[PDB]
Amino acid sequence: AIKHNQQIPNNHFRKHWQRRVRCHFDQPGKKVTRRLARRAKAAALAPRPVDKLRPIVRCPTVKYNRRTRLGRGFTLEELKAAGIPRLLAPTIGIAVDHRRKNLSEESLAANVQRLKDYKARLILFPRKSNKPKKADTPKDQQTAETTTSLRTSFGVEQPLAPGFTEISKSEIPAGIEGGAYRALRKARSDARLVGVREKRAKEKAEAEA
Amino acid sequence: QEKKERLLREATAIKEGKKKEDVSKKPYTVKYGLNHVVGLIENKKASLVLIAN
Amino acid sequence: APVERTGLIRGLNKGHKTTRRVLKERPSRRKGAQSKRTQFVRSLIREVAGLAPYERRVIELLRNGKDKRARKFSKKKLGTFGRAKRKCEELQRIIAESRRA
Amino acid sequence: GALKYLEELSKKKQSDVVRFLLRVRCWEYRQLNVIHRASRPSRPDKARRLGYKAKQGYVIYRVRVRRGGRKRPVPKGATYGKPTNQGVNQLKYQRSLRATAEERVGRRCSNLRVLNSYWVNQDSTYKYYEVILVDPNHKAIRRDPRINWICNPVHKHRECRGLTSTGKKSRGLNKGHRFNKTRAGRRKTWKRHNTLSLWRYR
RNA sequence: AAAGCUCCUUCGACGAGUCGAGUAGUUUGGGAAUGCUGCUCAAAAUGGGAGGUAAAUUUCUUCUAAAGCUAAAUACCGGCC
RNA sequence: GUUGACCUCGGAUCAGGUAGGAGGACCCGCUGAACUUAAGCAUAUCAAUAAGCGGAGGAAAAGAAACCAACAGGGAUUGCCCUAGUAACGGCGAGUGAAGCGGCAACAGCUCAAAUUUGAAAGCUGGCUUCGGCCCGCGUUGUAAUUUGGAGAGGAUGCUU
Repeated sequence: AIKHNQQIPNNHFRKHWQRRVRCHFDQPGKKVTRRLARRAKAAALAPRPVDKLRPIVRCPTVKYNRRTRLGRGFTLEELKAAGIPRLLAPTIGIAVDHRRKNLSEESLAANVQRLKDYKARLILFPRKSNKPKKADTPKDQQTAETTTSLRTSFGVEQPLAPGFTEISKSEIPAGIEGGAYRALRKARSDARLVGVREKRAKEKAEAEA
Repeated sequence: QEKKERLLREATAIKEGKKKEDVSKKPYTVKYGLNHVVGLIENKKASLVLIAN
Repeated sequence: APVERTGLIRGLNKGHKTTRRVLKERPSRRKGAQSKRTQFVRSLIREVAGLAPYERRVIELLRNGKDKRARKFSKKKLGTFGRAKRKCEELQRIIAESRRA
Repeated sequence: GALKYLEELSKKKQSDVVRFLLRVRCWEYRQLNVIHRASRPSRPDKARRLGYKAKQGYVIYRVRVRRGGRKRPVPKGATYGKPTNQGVNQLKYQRSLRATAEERVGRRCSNLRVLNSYWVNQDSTYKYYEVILVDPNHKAIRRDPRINWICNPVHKHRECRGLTSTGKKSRGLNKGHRFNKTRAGRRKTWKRHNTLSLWRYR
């Protein structure tokens, strides 16, 4: 029953909503539990970091197309290029993505650089102390300052390419021959008429011959 | 009975240095098993086939 | 191999310029490919089991007859137009080989 | 190798060879009980494909179902409701005859677990199914790690909870834009969409 | 004895009364029909499904169903504190 | 004729085992209303809810794509914020109403059928044993190793574990 000028109401309170009301009165309490779990996890993994290396990835829509972010795992082709055994990779903390594939060559190049400088920064204790092997650490460059986050030490350096640059005058290029607004209009109309134009051309050639 | 003694015989031969395939010989036996026999005739290795009814 | 992109959106070949590459074929895309062992089995079983009722009807309809009834009948029985075409074209082969035989 | 030929032959359920064979075997049934033991599978390939093995502890049962739609059980025809739901005589059950068949056999054999089931024969007024069951208390089962996952107290009577292959079908458990309202459980997502959440700092 | 890596002429088996279609009822925001179930018909090998408007012709993209297992982030004061 | 096997169906207070009931706040299914709103009322709404029935655990369920997209492409499942009171449904009335992308919590991958070990059923329940083995039985209408699409099999070649 409207009485004055108001906005037409629509409040979806017509079922028995009172039977399903969730209140978050334990927001601080949960936080404490999560922190206790992290410390326990950190103590179990004594000298290793907590997280696992992720690759660099570009967002998948036309919007958000500009930014980059972390992925889920490295593709099988990326691992082979860096020279890493397929099965040893998960053990030493590098992840693996069963179902991603590389179409271009910049993401491929970016990720192999990531692996290469990681392997240079990786220590590797032997499986038994009394018998070291050839691929282990020689026990003398084995004491150094370590990291544990591996998200801050290996996060995206810059998601968005630098906003602006500077160039000397008389080096600025020239636009498209006729304008840059006529270029868009022409490129649009061409795709609108692709079907009709090709059909008309084809009929004339066959009919004449 | 024959298999157990045969495996014992070749075991006592491997312990003085002589390798296997020297006390025994190539065996000739009949073949059986439904899928097994199908392979033997798919490969054109069989000579006669007897089927139950 | 792959064509290049024009470098401006809202066009006939829009995109952002990059160097597309060719990538080796995945073993998951060879699904519906003919293999030289399955064909042996199917030929043997076909000659052991024989034909089906609706199959026999379209044979006699196809031979010594026109062809629009055959396609209409096959679709009504099989369900879709695409499968009907394939069955008729394959079925034509078996009758044709017998005549040549 | 021969098992491949069997798969290819059983696909042609209309050829004269196959059609005659079913006609005789279906008479063999319908003279026995509605539920009874089977000494060995009648479709060895279809049984092997579903996990059946040949070793002590695996059993095969055979069952018959009434077939046809479900009539609403109500005294005479009265429903005492609104006209939008007062039909009685064209309604359909919301599960498959396979599930009903599996459930009855499970109640019969209360000390085994139900693995799967498959179709064997069919008439105007009956449908015949064969059910594969496993013994969870046999030592030969507890020894093998490919199956002993079923001996855990969380897989009790899963036929009647909807966890076999036919049960997963009659629920909407598949990925994609098509199975939206039932991907993770119809009741669960209804609760999620219909709850009202309030935080401390609104 | 068993295992891992680099190269190759050539091979490379992959789930049926199921998929799909017609029809009826129910349900969903799903609209020439989103899922489920009953009845009738009932497939194929570069095949098959999907690409949110029914149909024909010609291209393209992405996966590989009809067999199975597995902790954590989530719900709850019914039980013991 | 006698004798000895096989297949199917039975008896036994035979040897050894297993399920029912309770609880049901939370979870997985089936079946299934009306009061009420529409200022009347039948489609609609209350509601894919209450009552009834079946089945488990400390969590349950789901899960390693027959996915989303139309990008310079993402990559198991679960949960919170946002998308969004939006696309859409509706005597187009009252009303109802999702999903992709994005940030975070937590992260973990795998096994079977379809192949002939065929130069040797290499496999397993039970009973007895002194612990080394033996006996009957299951099983060739297929029990172990090998392979699961990321591949793999078959060939060379030199390293490493």
